[PDB]
Amino acid sequence: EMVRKCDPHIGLLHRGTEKLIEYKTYLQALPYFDRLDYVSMMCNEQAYSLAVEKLLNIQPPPRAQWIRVLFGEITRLLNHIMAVTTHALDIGAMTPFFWMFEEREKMFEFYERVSGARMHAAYVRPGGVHQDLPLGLMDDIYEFSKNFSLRIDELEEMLTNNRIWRNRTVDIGVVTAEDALNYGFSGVMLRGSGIQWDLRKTQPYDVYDQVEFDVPIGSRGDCYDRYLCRVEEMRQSIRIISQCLNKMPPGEIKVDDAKVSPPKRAEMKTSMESLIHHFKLYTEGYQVPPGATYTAIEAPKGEFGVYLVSDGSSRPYRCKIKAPGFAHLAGLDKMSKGHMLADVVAIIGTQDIVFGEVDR
Amino acid sequence: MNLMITLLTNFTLATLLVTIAFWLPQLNVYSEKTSPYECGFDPMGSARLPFSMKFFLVAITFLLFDLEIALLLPLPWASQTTNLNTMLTMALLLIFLLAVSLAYEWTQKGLEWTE
Amino acid sequence: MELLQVLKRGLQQVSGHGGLRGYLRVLFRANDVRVGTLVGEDKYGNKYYEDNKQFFGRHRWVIYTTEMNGKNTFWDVDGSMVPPEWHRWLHCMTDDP
Amino acid sequence: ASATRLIQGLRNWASGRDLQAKLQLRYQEISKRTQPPPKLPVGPSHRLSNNYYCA
Amino acid sequence: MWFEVLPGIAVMGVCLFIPGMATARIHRFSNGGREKRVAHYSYQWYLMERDRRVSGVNRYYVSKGLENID
Amino acid sequence: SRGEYVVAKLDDLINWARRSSLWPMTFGLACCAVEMMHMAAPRYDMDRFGVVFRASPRQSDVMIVAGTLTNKMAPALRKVYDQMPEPRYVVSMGSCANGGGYYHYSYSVVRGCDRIVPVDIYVPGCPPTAEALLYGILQLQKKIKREKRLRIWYRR
Amino acid sequence: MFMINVLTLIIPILLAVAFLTLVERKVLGYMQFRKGPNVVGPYGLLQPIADAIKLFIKEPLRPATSSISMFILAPILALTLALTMWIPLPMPYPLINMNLGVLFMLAMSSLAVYSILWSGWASNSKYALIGALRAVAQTISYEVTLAIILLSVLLMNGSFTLSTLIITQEQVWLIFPAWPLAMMWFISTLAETNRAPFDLTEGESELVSGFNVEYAAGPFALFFMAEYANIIMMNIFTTTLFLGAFHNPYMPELYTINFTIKSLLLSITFLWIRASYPRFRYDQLMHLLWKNFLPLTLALCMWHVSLPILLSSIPPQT
Amino acid sequence: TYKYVNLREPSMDMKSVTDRAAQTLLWTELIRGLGMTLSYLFREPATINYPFEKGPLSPRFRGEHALRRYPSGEERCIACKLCEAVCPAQAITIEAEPRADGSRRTTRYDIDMTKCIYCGFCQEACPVDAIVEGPNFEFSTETHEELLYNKEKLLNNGDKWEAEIAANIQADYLYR
Amino acid sequence: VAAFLKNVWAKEPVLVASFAIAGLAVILPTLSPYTKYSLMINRATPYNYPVPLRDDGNMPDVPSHPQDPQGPSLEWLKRL
Ligand SMILES: CCCCCCCCCCCCCCCCCC(=O)OC[C@H](COP(=O)([O-])OCC[N+](C)(C)C)OC(=O)CCCCCCCCCCCCCCCCC
Ligand SMILES: CCCCCCCCCCCCCCCCCC(=O)OC[C@H](COP(=O)(O)OCCN)OC(=O)CCCCCCCCCCCCCCCCC
Ligand SMILES: CCCCCCCCCCCCCCCCCC(=O)OC[C@H](COP(=O)(O)OCCN)OC(=O)CCCCCCCCCCCCCCCCC
Ligand SMILES: CCCCCCCCCCCCCCCCCC(=O)OC[C@H](COP(=O)(O)OCCN)OC(=O)CCCCCCCCCCCCCCCCC
Ligand code: SF4
Ligand code: SF4
Ligand code: SF4
Repeated sequence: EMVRKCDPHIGLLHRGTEKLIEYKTYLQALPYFDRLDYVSMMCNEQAYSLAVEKLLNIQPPPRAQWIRVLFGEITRLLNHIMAVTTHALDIGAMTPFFWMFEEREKMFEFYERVSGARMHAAYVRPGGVHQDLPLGLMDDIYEFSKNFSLRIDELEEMLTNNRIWRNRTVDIGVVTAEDALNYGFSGVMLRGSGIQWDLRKTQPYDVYDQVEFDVPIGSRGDCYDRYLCRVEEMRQSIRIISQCLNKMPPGEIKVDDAKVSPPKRAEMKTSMESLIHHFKLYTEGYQVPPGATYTAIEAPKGEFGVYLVSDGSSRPYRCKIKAPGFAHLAGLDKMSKGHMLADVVAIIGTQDIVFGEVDR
Repeated sequence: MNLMITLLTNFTLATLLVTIAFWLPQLNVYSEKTSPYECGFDPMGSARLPFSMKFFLVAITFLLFDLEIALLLPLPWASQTTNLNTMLTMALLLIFLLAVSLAYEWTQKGLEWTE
Repeated sequence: MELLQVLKRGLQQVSGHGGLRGYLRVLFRANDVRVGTLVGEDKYGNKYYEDNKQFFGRHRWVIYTTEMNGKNTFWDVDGSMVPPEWHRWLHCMTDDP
Repeated sequence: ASATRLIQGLRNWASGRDLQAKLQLRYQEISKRTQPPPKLPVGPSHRLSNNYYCA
Repeated sequence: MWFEVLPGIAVMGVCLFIPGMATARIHRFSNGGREKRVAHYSYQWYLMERDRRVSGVNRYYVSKGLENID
Repeated sequence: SRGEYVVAKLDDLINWARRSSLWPMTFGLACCAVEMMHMAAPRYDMDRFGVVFRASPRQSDVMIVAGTLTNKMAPALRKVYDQMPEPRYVVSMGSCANGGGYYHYSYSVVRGCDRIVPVDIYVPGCPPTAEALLYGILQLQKKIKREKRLRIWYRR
Repeated sequence: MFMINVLTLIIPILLAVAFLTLVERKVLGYMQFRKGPNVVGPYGLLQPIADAIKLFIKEPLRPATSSISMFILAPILALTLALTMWIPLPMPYPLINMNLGVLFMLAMSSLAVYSILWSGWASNSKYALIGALRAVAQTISYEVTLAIILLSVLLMNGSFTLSTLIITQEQVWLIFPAWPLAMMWFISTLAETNRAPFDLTEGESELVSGFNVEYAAGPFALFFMAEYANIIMMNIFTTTLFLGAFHNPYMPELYTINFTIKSLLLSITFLWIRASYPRFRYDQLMHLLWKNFLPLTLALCMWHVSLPILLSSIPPQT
Repeated sequence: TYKYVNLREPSMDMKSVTDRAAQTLLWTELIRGLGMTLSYLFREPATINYPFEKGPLSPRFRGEHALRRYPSGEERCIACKLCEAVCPAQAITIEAEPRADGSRRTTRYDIDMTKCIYCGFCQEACPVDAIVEGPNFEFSTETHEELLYNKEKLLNNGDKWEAEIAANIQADYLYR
Repeated sequence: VAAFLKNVWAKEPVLVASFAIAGLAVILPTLSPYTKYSLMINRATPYNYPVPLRDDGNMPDVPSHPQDPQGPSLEWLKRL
């Protein structure tokens, strides 16, 4: 059972996403990103939206930026509930799985109230978001966030002080910092190894430079420090959600260029320029200026990047998708040197892998 | 006699719950359902290859501590003797010899696993 | 003691469904025993109930009819049997029946 | 919320926290399902003057 | 709520109350309204076989007191 | 007659035993595995319907193809299906498992698992809600309830 | 009429297994904030009947590569040894009153490993062989303390007799003088029976199902009910060892109800430990029962040898 | 702006060493975990009794498709093909002609519900609110081609669910 | 020895408890006044038959009835 070589054969979920993106418009290419990291939907929406807005030389309104950050942190709670609970399921503690999926069910209800679909929203669009917040949604986000701290506390009561959990995570999957950078690890896979790096602090985007949060740093590069980093990222996500609920601005939710954002249906059905723009946006799409960009955000797995190449038309010429899980699953070969089959499962757990974005 | 009747009954309705499990349902056997299971794909080689034991010194030492509980077992009976200092001395000497064996296997890193 | 109050609440849920026979009816058809404010009934027999003391998800339910469009739905109840005017209220799309 | 005070006290003792202040089951305190009609504000370019697209 | 597990446990409790109680009754039926004679030791078996011999009906649980002697 | 009543009650017995003890196998593929996990979550709770995970295909009843079936895992899906005892059932979850889905015109997507396995219930959605997947499971139970195995056997 | 006594032993302890599946799923449900089975019967009371009928009408699936004689002979031996470890258990009077019933329990604990062992070997698959040798790696760890703990708890009894273990505890529970032996025995019975955190043979996330990954329904039911028969038997054995009740010789039903509710509390404790902990890596299992429980067990064995000599409390063998 | 998870050196006085040794020998945190599991045992579980109770939804919800009609009987689809031009799966197939009274209406309006990704671009691209994605989601089929809706099935879904779709659009349309 | 004792109680408390229980089990039966009563109770338990002796005439301590004043007595067992 001492593992000598791991060969992860992938491509079992390779569907050729980024060739299908080449033949559809930008708005038609947006719901592919919900289905890459299928526990981090609006984070991939936000990464593709920042890529297209970077190529379009436009920016969202302030309210749409704060909505993007609020639902990106709700998305971060979703992804780290998925990470921690499936990691404890794979080690054997199948109970906080069921404890935390009720909270994850309520955040899926937040998605259903804000966009209409529980998982794949197609909501964070290039130009801001699609539709404004319904009334009383922020009050229920507050009622959720006021009580989610005790849920993290009882998860941490079950697993953090537990000696069976420390026996499965502490000497397991140690990653040195230079081999973390030289393998292209990102996010918690760096931060468990003690590397001071986070893309919401170093390369700040929409209003993350206006919120206040702390970046949890590990010390030993193992599964236990990455576990504690994920739990503390849930804590600091609740912190950012409180700061976004308190500091939400009024205003619009799309960019007020109607050659990018679609006009409102109350003024599409009255104005002639707005009807022409509605027509030509939902049929042709907005022309993006030509050129390439690499837009990388801090998805809850790590650096999620879109290398987007536009050729002047209303369709992408090329859309390369950098996922964190691809380089992390490449590093699985080193991380499983000198462990066993009951530890390779925990290393697959501590590398939070979702194989849609690994496989495209 | 009653013990053999009980064992025969338990074996009988163990093998009566097997012959009503094979002969009752409807079978559709074909040469892919009876294949070996290796998580969707084919097994790379047979399972009759040498599956190497890393816990082998502990596996031998199980046989040398399993004799100890063939020696240490009449202690509920040996306490009923009329030579009690000698019985106590030999009893604690045997548990002490087991402990010295376990301590020697501790310090020579034998309870640790290979590789 | 509040344990005898729990037994009284059990007995009045037994007496609330129209006796022990109706209690067994709603038990074996619903796997659920609690009484509720009978909000409405459609043109088929679906009885729509409220209980705002229950938590958000148990607070609105339907006890389906036994005969809808010529099918014996006494045991074969279906989630799609709800007509669309009650499908807002049951799925909590509105506060108004 | 209908848990009797003996079970409520045993449950608070077993968890070690005060659980009724932070219940993970939702009740009357959450938003109404039927909301009043809104009035969404218009953007900065909803103007009738000094609003050329070229600028 | 939680007390719905209390029926099934009870049924399991019934299924654990049936065997032992039954053999208690069985040990009082085929042994004359008393406990089963425990012969852990061969002296106890010699007394039990002596009871089987002195009963006259080849059953150890048939007792003969002072009414048997003159 | 008498024997028609006997085989009718035996059909009702075995259809009850097979619809109220469906053991799905742990088989997800894509985003729909998240909503299948939410159909196992404490709100919807598959386990109250007799619906409990069994990890091996030998010890499972229904194969919920939940996600996108690519060309690389089509024989893995088929050998997993083949290594299920009979009666085995298939529930198709999501648009990619139904008919190719959002990746329909792809070079490496099996356009529906009905090309590979025989499919009983099609559950539509991208993803379908866990309430809709539980609806599909209850419709599978209704399909098992009206099976006529021993009635057809007594009439053949 | 003794055949009636054997049948009234072995049929209710199959129905106790059957309704233990319902108790297991509902207690595991409510401890996981969900519900258990409550749809099939009135609050789930008919779910085990459907789970039992379904497995004996599903296709049996003898594999190709299997050694079919051992493949069928292993669940037969599994269910046989599941049934025959109930016969010395005093309830307050056992079915078969043995002078050496404790060693009978220990020897049939040792022989029950060959069920899992020959089942994992005979079903010629790879996960089955991994689970079959993790059964060895678990058994050589628990058997090397299961004898000494059970030896030291009988040094206050006087013999290997299970019936005398009720007379022994007439004044005090035997968990009061030997609570380290009790809290170590309980973990050794966890590891004995492949219950979590010591699953490790039917390890659902390391392996697929481990030793019975090839056993389809019908032959699979006789490992499921064997495992649950072993946990009910083993909690009854732990109740007789450490939590023995009041025996009225004229009213055996008082003792029977008392140790019934105590053994139910211990089985609920098994299900409640299963619903709370992660699972060991099976070297950390072996570095537990050898490096933590065995030295302390030898120390407590020295203590419980020398202590009845110390206090003139040597128990009688009669 | 950053914090160190797991950088606490344990205290080395006899009090805390004895506390950690009693934690090792008497299993404090294991009883803590059992206490938290027992604390969830005595709670009201969150299991709604489906199919008698339904999970909460919003009027934005995206389920089964439906073609609406004006409040005159005339159907709203005027064959403009924005919904199939914006459709990211190309599930919509439209063919039209002028009908007998000269109106621009469709002859073929197909939505493949096994290609459809339920993202609601067709209801937000439709300039007359003709195609909408309604509130039904329990429309599972036993057969694959029953999820290949033509115009007649979409019009029947509209005439079936219009009494609910009109109220969802009435509650929602100010956000659009 | 004391700083090492706190160090090994901080590192391996199971081993300190093991050596402590083993050391008490070795030394403490040599420190008990009750250990004499252990062997006295063991040699005072009549498993076999107390085979009588032929009265040649000179045995004043060997009794003639089991209720005689002379002989081994077990009143120390009743009092303790
Ligand atoms: C039978 C009824 C129930 C009985 C009670 C048990 C109920 C509670 C069960 C809780 C769930 C447990 C699930 C399995 C957990 C498995 C992990 C585990 O706990 O491993 C064991 C753990 C292992 O600890 P560990 O895993 O930290 O190992 C440390 C290893 N190093 C240091 C190398 C890192 O603890 C033990 O081994 C303790 C064994 C029992 C100790 C008993 C001591 C008694 C007192 C002795 C004397 C002390 C004073 C000195 C002398 C004084 C004289 C005056
Ligand atoms: C000549 C005469 C004899 C002929 C041969 C027949 C022998 C007897 C066979 C068993 C009895 C036959 C009837 C079986 C059930 C038929 C009725 C039925 O299916 O009713 C439906 C109803 C459940 O409805 P459902 O749709 O599940 O409810 C949804 C919740 N709203 O169902 C219910 O509410 C209850 C269903 C009960 C099912 C039967 C009870 C379990 C089986 C017990 C006997 C067999 C097993 C014995 C022990 C074996 C070892 C464990
Ligand atoms: C040591 C103790 C061991 C105990 C083991 C058993 C524990 C649980 C006991 C049962 C608990 C109650 C179960 C009730 C199930 C539902 C019964 C029912 O109503 O079934 C309805 C079904 C269909 O009826 P139908 O007429 O079609 O209805 C249409 C109406 N318009 O009709 C049918 O399905 C037909 C009738 C079937 C009735 C089956 C009832 C359960 C039988 C279980 C077997 C054990 C019996 C007792 C054994 C111990 C005592 C001797
Ligand atoms: C007098 C009666 C008979 C005594 C002898 C018999 C005891 C029977 C009980 C069972 C013992 C079996 C196992 C013994 C192994 C001892 C050796 C050992 O483990 O040394 C290593 C250990 C440090 O562990 P480490 O190096 O980390 O191990 C690798 C894994 N981590 O190093 C240590 O932990 C230090 C070990 C030596 C010092 C122990 C001091 C304990 C003192 C307690 C009070 C005095 C008790 C009287 C006994 C004398 C103790 C010196
Ligand atoms: S049908 Fe769609 S949402 Fe569902 S798993 Fe497939 S890609 Fe993901
Ligand atoms: S919801 Fe999306 S995929 Fe479905 S028909 Fe409308 S635009 Fe096409
Ligand atoms: S449904 Fe709407 S968008 Fe589509 S062709 Fe008809 S009118 Fe145009």
